[PDB]
Amino acid sequence: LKHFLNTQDWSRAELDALLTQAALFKRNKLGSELKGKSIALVFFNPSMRTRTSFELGAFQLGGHAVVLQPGKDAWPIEFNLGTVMDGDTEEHIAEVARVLGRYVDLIGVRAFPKFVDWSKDREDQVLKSFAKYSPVPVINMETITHPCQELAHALALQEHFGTPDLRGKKYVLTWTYHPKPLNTAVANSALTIATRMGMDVTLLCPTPDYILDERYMDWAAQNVAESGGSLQVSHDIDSAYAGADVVYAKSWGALPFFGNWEPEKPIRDQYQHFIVDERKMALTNNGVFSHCLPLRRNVRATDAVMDSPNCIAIDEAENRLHVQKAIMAALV
Amino acid sequence: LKHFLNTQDWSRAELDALLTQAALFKRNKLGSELKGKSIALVFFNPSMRTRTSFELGAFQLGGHAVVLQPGKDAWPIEFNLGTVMDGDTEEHIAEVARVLGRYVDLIGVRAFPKFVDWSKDREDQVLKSFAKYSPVPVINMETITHPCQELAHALALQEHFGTPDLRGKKYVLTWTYHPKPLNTAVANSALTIATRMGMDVTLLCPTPDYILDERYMDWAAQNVAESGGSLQVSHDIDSAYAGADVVYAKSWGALPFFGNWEPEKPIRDQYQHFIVDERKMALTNNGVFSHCLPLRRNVRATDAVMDSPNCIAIDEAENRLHVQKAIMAALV
Amino acid sequence: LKHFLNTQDWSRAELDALLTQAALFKRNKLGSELKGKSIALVFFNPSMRTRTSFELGAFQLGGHAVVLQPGKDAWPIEFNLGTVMDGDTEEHIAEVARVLGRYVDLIGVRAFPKFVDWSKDREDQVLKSFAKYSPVPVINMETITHPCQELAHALALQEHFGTPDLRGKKYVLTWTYHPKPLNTAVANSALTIATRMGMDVTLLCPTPDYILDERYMDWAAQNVAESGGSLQVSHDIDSAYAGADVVYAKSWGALPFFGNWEPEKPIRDQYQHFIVDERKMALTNNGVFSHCLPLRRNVRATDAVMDSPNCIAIDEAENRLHVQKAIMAALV
Ligand SMILES: CC(=O)N[C@@H](CCCNC(=O)CP(=O)(O)O)C(=O)O
Ligand SMILES: CC(=O)N[C@@H](CCCNC(=O)CP(=O)(O)O)C(=O)O
Ligand SMILES: CC(=O)N[C@@H](CCCNC(=O)CP(=O)(O)O)C(=O)O
Repeated sequence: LKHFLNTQDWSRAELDALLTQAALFKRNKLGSELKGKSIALVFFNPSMRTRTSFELGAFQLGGHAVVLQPGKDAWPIEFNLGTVMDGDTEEHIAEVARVLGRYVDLIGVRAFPKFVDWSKDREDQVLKSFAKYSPVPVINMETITHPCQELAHALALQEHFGTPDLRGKKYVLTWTYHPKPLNTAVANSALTIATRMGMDVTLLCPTPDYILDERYMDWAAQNVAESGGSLQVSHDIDSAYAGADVVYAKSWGALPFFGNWEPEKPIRDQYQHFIVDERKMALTNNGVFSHCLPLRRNVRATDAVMDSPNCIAIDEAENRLHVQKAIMAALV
Repeated sequence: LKHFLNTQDWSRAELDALLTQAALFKRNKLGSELKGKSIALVFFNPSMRTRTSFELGAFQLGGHAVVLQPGKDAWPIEFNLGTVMDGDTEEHIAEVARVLGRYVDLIGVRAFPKFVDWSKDREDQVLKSFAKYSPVPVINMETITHPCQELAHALALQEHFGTPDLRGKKYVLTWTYHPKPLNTAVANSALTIATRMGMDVTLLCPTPDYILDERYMDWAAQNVAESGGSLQVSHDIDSAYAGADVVYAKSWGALPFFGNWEPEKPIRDQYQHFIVDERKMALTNNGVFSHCLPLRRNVRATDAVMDSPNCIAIDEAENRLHVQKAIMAALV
Repeated sequence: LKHFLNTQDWSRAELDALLTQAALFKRNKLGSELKGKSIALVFFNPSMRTRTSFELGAFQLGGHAVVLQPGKDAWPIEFNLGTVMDGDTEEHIAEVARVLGRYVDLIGVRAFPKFVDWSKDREDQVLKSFAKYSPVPVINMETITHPCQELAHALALQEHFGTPDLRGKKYVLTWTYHPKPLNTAVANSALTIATRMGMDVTLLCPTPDYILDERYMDWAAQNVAESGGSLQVSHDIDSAYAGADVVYAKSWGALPFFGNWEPEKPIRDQYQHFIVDERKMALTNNGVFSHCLPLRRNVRATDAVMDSPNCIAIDEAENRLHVQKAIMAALV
């Protein structure tokens, strides 16, 4: 049984086929690939684009999406095995995934880490549990990685540059400020897809403490050897932006401080100048800027940058709809 | 780009066409005006009729409605420009409206005032923000006015009286009691549509403090000159009901007390006798009674009045479905 | 007007026809029995299977389900008549049921008791109110009984045993442990359907205090006389399980303690050995085990029992989808 948990799990040819099918769906949105079929969108966290894009995608392909929010409308779920369920959880993922598998043809799942034990979070327990117990294909709607975002992002870049081949492009994945620590998922995914596409990647962050988990630094290195790009880490803004073709921002809490954010607060606070602004973008090679959204204006990026014609965030968000339809069509 | 934010923005001919298309849809509910199309119903406040009627309306016309509740499932939204988004809001309406515009063909929005600063509330910021940034038509699902309710109400009256022409009808918009201050939206809308239809309107309220915002008193005066009706303010129940053909109730907090309800409480409390009862209705010319709902029984109106054959509240509620389908069909 | 509030309200022939139509729908899931029609699923409590199965069922038959949660998205509802609605409720069920009846073709309702006054809860006020005021058929999605679960359960048993006739089967309805008191609905329903099918039923519970309401003990006795089975009460585990063909578990709070759970806690706590385990199941005649779900593992039943091939809980859950489609098709 094939799932869509991470692009890293798929061959380059399969990924290229997904991207191409996404372009096709963008030209002909209505279809019958999911006629009479359904998908359960299980949300453990908030969402606007993902929920809307998946729900509409199913509809446009003749299918139906059932939106579930455990703890809100559905029952809270337990993921640990062999435990005595006398706590807050009502049922085990084993029964939930099996039951859903008797109803729907696909299951999507969104579950951000709890930001208390990166050791536990990095295990991707929720997503892995669904993939293990479900009799139907499972789709990552974002946990510790965000593969659907990766493809939407990649398609947006290919469209912007007018070609599927992005080799030779300088790509800057930049950390950005926020008072609270956020999920590294999007950052981990960008690093993964940028290198899998063979671009020259630079991970720009305030200090070595903000470097991404080794799992993703390794996927990147492996992808660079495979695609012909390159990986690099930097803590110097100007040399990072200089001549860049793409600038992708995202805010995340330093991994080494998971479960102890009190001391890392004064650290990130001295780096709010990492905000993407005109001065920085002016240093690029007329580079494009994008963000996964939601984006806090004048925090992650200034109003001026968001409204400039070089911002393709809206295009990337639109593409979530098209690439996800390709994913659902491939798995069904 | 044409939106449906207020009936006052549309010509009389366009409104008549909407009402007529609504009557047509009431006779043939299934259609294909929205085949393959979608609408995002963004709710910032509770709703039963609006959500249900819009969702079903889209379905019956071959479309699909995506129900969103910022702060509940979707991310909280920021509407002020140039602000540093380091508060509770996650994204700006600029990105939300643009993103949604890449997914759906229409956007509906519901957002009641906060009852703290009528000066701010009366600006209709949320609705105006959507209308400004959205690339697709926007529909008011109730903010400070309730245009969809206006049409459902107008159609119900036309059906009850057996004619599209309501000139010559005595219409009583009456304030009613409630311990807490409520939105004037429905009252503002009734005053607007009753006068646009050319009826003889009387705004019955406890004191001058309960008079509606000047914006709507002005729309009314302008509508009276245009339609041939008349506007009048009264604080005397008996002379108001006498010979009335229509009695429409609604409870609202006095505008002059927005942000300071402590002192206006003892004021409204001495007027709970404004409740619509049999004694009052008996004074009318076998007049019909209606309310937008939800309605608190034996508070806004007595059980006897709600169950009498002259109560057309259920018919008006049904019409929300039909007039909204006409609105969606016209904007698409 | 015919509703589906309890199987006890339907003749045996009608129930057999429902079960048969459910089997047909299980073989051909797509149909047009609800083409262009809709159902309002009103949830006053959490749900995963019911919401998902009803929503998908409507879709597969060409219809559309509108999911409503009073107090969450829809307005809170009042069920008492003649009261002065100046409390938490916004509208009366009279208007809600009538309005919904102008929109949808069917109404489903879920509302668990409040566990404070079994005398009040046992009146099934919510369900009865909907059935009284609604102009369209009403479906019990679980209140104090769970008729949709009854049919899913019955179909699962008929499929397991390879025959529609279950007479001669030893059926054990067993109480199971949980720190908090739960609804007897599922237990009341199992007792009802097991006896209506003519099986030899044994209600196994810790003490006479855990015996089900007399209303259901009476339905059972009446059903036994009609179907040829038998009813029995027991507080001895071993003699209950011995030679049993079916074991159905469920946890519920002792009725005599509604509104005073402090003293009944130490009582149930000495009976957590009622948990369904291998030792108990080994005593049966290779009996099948099932539960309505959600199920707390290693509390209601052990991991080993849930994962054994004799557990048909997943099949029963799947059947909720099929029997409900038969119910909707029959009522429409
Ligand atoms: C603040 C916050 O927690 N943000 C998330 C955004 C995830 C990417 N964004 C999306 O997938 C779009 P939508 O479906 O609308 O959420 C994060 O940091 O991972
Ligand atoms: C108490 C309260 O806040 N009431 C609202 C009702 C609005 C009119 N009613 C509707 O649009 C119907 P539905 O979609 O079910 O809300 C108000 O006073 O403006
Ligand atoms: C713990 C709890 O309160 N449980 C409920 C389960 C009802 C049966 N179960 C269902 O109908 C399945 P779903 O639609 O997913 O809830 C009870 O005890 O009655």
